[PDB]
Amino acid sequence: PRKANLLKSLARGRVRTSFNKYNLFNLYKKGGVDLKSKSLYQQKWTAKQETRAYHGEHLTEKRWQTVFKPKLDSVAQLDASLRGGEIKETPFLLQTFAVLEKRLDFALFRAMFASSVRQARQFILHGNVRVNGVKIKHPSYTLKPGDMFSVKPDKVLEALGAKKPSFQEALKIDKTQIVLWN
Amino acid sequence: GKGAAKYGFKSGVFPTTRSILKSPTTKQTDIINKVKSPKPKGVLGIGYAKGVKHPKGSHRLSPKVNFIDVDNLIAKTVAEPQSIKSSNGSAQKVRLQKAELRRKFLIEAFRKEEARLLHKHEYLQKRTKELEKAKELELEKLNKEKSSDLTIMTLDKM
Amino acid sequence: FSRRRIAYPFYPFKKLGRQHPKKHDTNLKTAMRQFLGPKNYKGEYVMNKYFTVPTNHVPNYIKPDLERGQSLEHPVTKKPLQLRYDGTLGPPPVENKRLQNIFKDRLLQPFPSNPHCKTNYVLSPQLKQSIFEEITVEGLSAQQVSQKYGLKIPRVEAIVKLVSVENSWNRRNRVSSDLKTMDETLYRMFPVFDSDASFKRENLSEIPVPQKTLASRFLTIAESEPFGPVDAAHVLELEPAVETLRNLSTVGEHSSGHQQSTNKNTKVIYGELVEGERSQYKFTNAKVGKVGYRYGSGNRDNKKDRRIGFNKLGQMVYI
Amino acid sequence: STIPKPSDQVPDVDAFLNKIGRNCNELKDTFENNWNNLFQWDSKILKEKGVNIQQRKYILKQVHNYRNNRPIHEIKLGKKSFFGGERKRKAFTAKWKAENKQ
Amino acid sequence: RKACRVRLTNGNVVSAYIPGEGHDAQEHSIVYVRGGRCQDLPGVKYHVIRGAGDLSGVVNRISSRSKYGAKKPSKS
Amino acid sequence: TCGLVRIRLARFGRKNSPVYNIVVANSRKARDAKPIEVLGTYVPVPSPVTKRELKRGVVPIKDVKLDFDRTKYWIGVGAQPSETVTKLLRKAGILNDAWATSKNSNVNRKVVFERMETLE
RNA sequence: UAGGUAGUAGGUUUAUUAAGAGUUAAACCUAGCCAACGAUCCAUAAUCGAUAAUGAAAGUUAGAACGAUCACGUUGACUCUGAAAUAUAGUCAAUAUCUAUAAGAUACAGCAGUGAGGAAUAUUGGACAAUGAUCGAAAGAUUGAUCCAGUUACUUAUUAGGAUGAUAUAUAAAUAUAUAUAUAUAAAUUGAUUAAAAAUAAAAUCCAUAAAUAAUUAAAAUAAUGAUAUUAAUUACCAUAUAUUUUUAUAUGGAUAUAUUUUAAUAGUCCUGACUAAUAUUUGUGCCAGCAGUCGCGGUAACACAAAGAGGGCG
Ligand SMILES: [Mg+2]
Ligand SMILES: [Mg+2]
Ligand SMILES: [Mg+2]
Ligand SMILES: [Mg+2]
Ligand SMILES: [Mg+2]
Ligand SMILES: [Mg+2]
Ligand SMILES: [Mg+2]
Ligand SMILES: [Mg+2]
Ligand SMILES: [Mg+2]
Ligand SMILES: [Mg+2]
Ligand SMILES: [Mg+2]
Ligand SMILES: [Mg+2]
Ligand SMILES: [Mg+2]
Ligand SMILES: [Mg+2]
Ligand SMILES: [Mg+2]
Ligand SMILES: [Mg+2]
Ligand SMILES: [Mg+2]
Ligand SMILES: [Mg+2]
Ligand SMILES: [Mg+2]
Ligand SMILES: [Mg+2]
Ligand SMILES: [Mg+2]
Ligand SMILES: [Mg+2]
Ligand SMILES: [Mg+2]
Ligand SMILES: [Mg+2]
Ligand SMILES: [Mg+2]
Ligand SMILES: [Mg+2]
Ligand SMILES: [Mg+2]
Ligand SMILES: [Mg+2]
Ligand SMILES: [Mg+2]
Ligand SMILES: [Mg+2]
Repeated sequence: PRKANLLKSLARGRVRTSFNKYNLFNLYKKGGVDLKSKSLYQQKWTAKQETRAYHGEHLTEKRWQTVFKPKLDSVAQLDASLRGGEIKETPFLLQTFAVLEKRLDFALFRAMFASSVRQARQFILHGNVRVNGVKIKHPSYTLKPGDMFSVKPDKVLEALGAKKPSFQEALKIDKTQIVLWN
Repeated sequence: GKGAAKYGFKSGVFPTTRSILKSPTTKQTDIINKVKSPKPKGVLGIGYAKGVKHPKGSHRLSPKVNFIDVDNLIAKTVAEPQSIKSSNGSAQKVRLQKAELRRKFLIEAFRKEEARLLHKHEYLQKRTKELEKAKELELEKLNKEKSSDLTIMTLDKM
Repeated sequence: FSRRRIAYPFYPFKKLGRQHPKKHDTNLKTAMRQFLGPKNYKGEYVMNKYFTVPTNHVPNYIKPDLERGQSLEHPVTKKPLQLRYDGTLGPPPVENKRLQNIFKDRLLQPFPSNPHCKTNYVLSPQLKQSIFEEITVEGLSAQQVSQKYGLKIPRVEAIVKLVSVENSWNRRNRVSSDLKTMDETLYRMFPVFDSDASFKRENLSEIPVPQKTLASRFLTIAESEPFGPVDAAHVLELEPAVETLRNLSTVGEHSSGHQQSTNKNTKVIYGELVEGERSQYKFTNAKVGKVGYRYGSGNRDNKKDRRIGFNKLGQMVYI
Repeated sequence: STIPKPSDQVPDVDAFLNKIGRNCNELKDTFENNWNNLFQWDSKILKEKGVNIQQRKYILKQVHNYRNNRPIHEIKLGKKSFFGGERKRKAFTAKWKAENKQ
Repeated sequence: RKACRVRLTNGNVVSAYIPGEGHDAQEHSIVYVRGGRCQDLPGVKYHVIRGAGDLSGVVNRISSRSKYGAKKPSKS
Repeated sequence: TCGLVRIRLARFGRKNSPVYNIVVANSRKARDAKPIEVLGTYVPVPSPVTKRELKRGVVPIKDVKLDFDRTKYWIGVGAQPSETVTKLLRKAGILNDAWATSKNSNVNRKVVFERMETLE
């Protein structure tokens, strides 16, 4: 697993899979990937940078190249003409990184049981998750349709909850509150 | 890996399975008649014709297929203990029981194998009949004259 | 022609100027501060609109282009605010007519650059309870419930299982006040599913796209032959898509017309056990030429594609 | 579990230990002359008491034999030969013939 | 350019090139020869591996150390 | 065991995790060499069981894939199984007590429940 | 390497092995066969896969590892025994060593090791506990087969923390719910004076942990016997229990003038002129020192040579 080094950097401006404030500002100030005045190789490299920074930043590219599946999946609607109106184009290529959402960590992140995929992996490793009633400690566990997975309420609360201040910090805020009330 | 596709994308090799019955059984009168059927003697001839001398010291005609009988095979291989004995001894008891079980398994195996071969030939014939009927049905179905053919130009007298 | 370029905001913002030498600030940091607004003693940014969470079932997603880098509004009156030369907040001189009216699709779209991604609709507890009762107490088939509410059969069966778990937690009082607060918050944070609303209803005619169909084939026939889906399916040696979808409807675990009797053809012999034994052999019929670990099988243990599995206890194993 | 009673050939732990053979005498202190310990201790306890691998396996095998009434005695360990194993016998026999029998 | 005429263990004599800032190769020195030609020199077809045999690594080399047989300064 | 045709086990798998293969092989050949026929698999490691289901009464299970008919034929034509194969086959029911030995006498030990066949 | 082959190409006989043919041995007759779609010769080489690498594929490559098939166990020939040896047996020769100086013994390509040749390739471990083999009526005995462990990042695969985080101090008492808390005084590393950053990066706070501990006494194996062996989880006390895939709630028992005890992860290596991802700028050198896969850099003036700051890959 890649060590977390400069994930929330403002200069590089890469959107990560986290609820962090700095990631929020990166997502805010980014105005899309600029493919103007770039050759094909440069366009591909920029796209790879961005898409990998978001999807599966913690997988060595050697492993991601094996996990990558060249076959994309799609579903066809049989009542397209019957319903009527205009028909939209299927975004096939958005399924490029669809092989990663069957993992347990990404499952937790999507279910909003953790603030980030990294925290989901830590939860799994420390052993606060179960799949079909089995304590799974391996983030790379791949789910199947119909499976069920659960997380400890305390860990989910910590992920989707504010930080618990230290005693001295809380005293400082309470002193300020006292002054305001008076 | 590249070659595993020809065999079902399964890696490795099993030992070649060997037949319980090494020779065609006598009850397969189908294949008996097939072998006794007249032998071609022409462009696709299988043997010598009239008026040609086979090489000195050679058998002109091919050997005879050794058709075997399941009952005869069982009789020659496994024989009942025609002489009954007083099995008072422990080793005698054990060995008699073992022989009983082995004989039962062997005879069951031969009988079931013969039944399987007979069923196989019958099922193959039935499948062939079904496929012939399907062929005729499809051919006549395509032969049925559809009105939509009139929109194709035809130089029939031509 | 490419070069490294810091990811400066596209929208205008007050950049640095002459800074006291011992400040060592960056334009990125000043943009961060302008976006977040002042930090209060509580460690909170009340000015930023995205700081809190909505409670009106309307997702609150970023609208950079629509807002043009103006994330600061008044916490209580929800009026826009903007930075002034003197450095304090103040309503913009001219109102922004883009923000006054947003389309529903953009309201649900989370990321500006991606129009395809859209948030999903949260089912009301009333609807979950109704579906539970209709599937268990009333015995209505999963296909019937899916047709009634517009939901997909996997989703309805999933909600049945989930509500079973919820009921167990209720019997054992496991649910707590904090979990209830999360429930309410994230229920108010998302829109509700309305079965009466067709545009809300999901589609129930989606089938997987097979490889044989993915390829394009072209047939030349005279200008009067009728040609329909049945003929196309016959040419592709596939069953009609209607047959494919009907099978999907019946495939459901608890859906109607389920059959898995094939295994019933094989023989199993559970061997006997005596006092003191620790296990019990379960023999099973097998077929020569199709059983046993193969000889010469590829050893992938030292290659990049070595197989990995997990046993019933969840333990990692090499399969 | 079940503790068989002693016999005249094996009145006690010393008798059993002497009779089993294979230089098991030094285990006197380890077993302390406790028949119940002899028939209640397994390889785990024997290992923590410090007996050798061969010693513990042999002792347990003969204990099982006695518990099942099978004969107790010392059985052959197995030697190579006076003239040495097969792979050296030819050379050793030549040397022995030459040096002793000339 | 600094180069050397070296006899390999196989018996063939070749001309190799010594890279880096300064070298300590002398007559009858045991060195290791690898492939690679000095483009500007016609005839030379090999390099000598700095940091191997009796040929020491480049002195005070802090960039691309591995390519020149330099050990990391701990400074700790 | 004696005889030049024997029914035995050949090991497969990985270190510290074996899985045997019940085969008919010449006594002359190597343990893991290609046999006359491969009859089945056998996983010595029992299926794991949870504490709650132990107190329920569930017992661990050992999978032994096998082809009864060809095992019958091979033990009928004279193949001699190795002791472990004999224990497996007898316990299944292919063999009977005539293959038992005085060293292993479980007839006198109480039985929990007898063997049974199922069309799973 | 352009002509080769004289048992050579047929026919014949009678020996010969269970059996065939110039396959050996005889006779014995005919001239005949192989050849520029490459004979005969000469070099090189152990073949192959449902094995490994690669490619879209036909293919090309390897033949280490997993399995099949040959040929050997210092080199050459020959003979017993047998249904099958030119046997890792004998017999006599070649070498190259030993000690019994003799119809002498031995050739590690079995295991572990030692020299040497190499750029380069391990332990003179443990056990027969498991699966097999050999002897035995059994009891059992022997197995460097085999199963384990030891060296080696040679190759894979796992984990090797993650939420929050841009600074400190000082302001009128002289509960029915406030909230945009304001003023201030100081401090502020390396660059730099603005799209020029290093940088949420550090420290700090909050939670976690396979961290001496603390019972499993699982499984490999049962009638028994475990080398591996200090072998997997839940707890800071264990278990029947009201809870049947469910940290689990009942101060149940000894010790306590509610917790006193937790402990914890710190990356290297290439490159930034173009092919080829890397604009934040400086120092030194000055066709020299030196880079370089290709085009090509270096003459005081280097985006390429050695640095520093930033930066891009792989890990
Ligand atoms: Mg570039
Ligand atoms: Mg050149
Ligand atoms: Mg280096
Ligand atoms: Mg025997
Ligand atoms: Mg093991
Ligand atoms: Mg010849
Ligand atoms: Mg002849
Ligand atoms: Mg002659
Ligand atoms: Mg030639
Ligand atoms: Mg050779
Ligand atoms: Mg090949
Ligand atoms: Mg090989
Ligand atoms: Mg080859
Ligand atoms: Mg090898
Ligand atoms: Mg030989
Ligand atoms: Mg040698
Ligand atoms: Mg030889
Ligand atoms: Mg010899
Ligand atoms: Mg060796
Ligand atoms: Mg050397
Ligand atoms: Mg190596
Ligand atoms: Mg040994
Ligand atoms: Mg790795
Ligand atoms: Mg400065
Ligand atoms: Mg034990
Ligand atoms: Mg360089
Ligand atoms: Mg040029
Ligand atoms: Mg360069
Ligand atoms: Mg440089
Ligand atoms: Mg640097």
